[PDB]
Amino acid sequence: SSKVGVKINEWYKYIRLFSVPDSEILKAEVEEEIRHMKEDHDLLLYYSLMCFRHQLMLDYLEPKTEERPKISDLLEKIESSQTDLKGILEYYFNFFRGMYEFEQYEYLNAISFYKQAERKLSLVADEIERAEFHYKVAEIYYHMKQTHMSMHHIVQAIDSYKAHENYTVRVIQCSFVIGLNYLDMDYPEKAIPHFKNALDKAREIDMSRLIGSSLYNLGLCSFAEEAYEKASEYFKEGIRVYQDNGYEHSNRILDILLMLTKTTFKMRNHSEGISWCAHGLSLSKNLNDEIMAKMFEFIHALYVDNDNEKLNSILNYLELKSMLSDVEDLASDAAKYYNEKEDHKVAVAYYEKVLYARKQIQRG
Amino acid sequence: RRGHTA
Repeated sequence: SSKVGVKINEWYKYIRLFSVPDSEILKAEVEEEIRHMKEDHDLLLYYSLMCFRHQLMLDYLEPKTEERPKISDLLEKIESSQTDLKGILEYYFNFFRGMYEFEQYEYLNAISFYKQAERKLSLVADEIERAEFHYKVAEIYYHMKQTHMSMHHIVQAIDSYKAHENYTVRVIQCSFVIGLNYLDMDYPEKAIPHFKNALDKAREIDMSRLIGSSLYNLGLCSFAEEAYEKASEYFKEGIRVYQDNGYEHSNRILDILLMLTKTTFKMRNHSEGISWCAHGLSLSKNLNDEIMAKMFEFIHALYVDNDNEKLNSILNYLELKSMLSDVEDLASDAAKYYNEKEDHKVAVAYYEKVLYARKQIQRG
Repeated sequence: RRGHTA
């Protein structure tokens, strides 16, 4: 078993390097070795965990569109061997499960898993593997708008990654997290260099997904600066990048469509805003993303028919999904809309919701 | 909306 265990370690190394050809080679090698040794319950779980992690990489690089996804059968195979776990295998189990939960918008489960992984971090001698942990922990803290916690882990990650060679993908992703934390501190001019750096690296390694994401993150800065026409240009080109290189069905394209929709209404192009909102809504429904659909439903209910009962119900829903930053962003949109319309009694209510969300966020 | 963290 040490021989097969080394191979699975090698496999994981290539996954972290985003070298799909090597990962597939190692995957096929491991499966050949398994078919002969075939006598080790832990080695098999490590195998199923790496299968899991490998698919996570593939789903990020090529999103697959009726059939039970490969990720679900692997997750089932992995959740049957939870008793008597120990050592680094236990760290992997909780870390990989945390990653999966994060991809399903199961934020509380994800922190729960990550925190269990954190306890065994002194078991992880590999500095690059610890960087993976810190990067992924920083990411979820950013999505929870735990800015200081997020920066605390992200700096640890990027130093490790920047100390090695060929972790370019993760270095871009760390630049995303750093920049986005500055944006959450109201420093869009501090965020832009990080995203411009990422965009340049994303173009050098010709990774369309990261190119489209850099343009989106830049569009978010212009939006914050109220440079709405420039934000709109960034959002459109990012959408085009995604749509032209096989990511037209990536759930994360919905973020760019959402912000373009908001942007179009901010420029008072009412009809175009509805058009974008409806396209984003339809795609959300076709990608079976309930959470994204709700956000498109909110913007439409805000700018089109002023359905405040529906706005309130959506804000409550996102809070139950532990997505307080979106509660804050969406309540802020409604507050500012009703303020401009001089419906100040309604604007007050949404400002109170913005204040409530910020307090929930600060409560940690 | 949250930025892209990939």
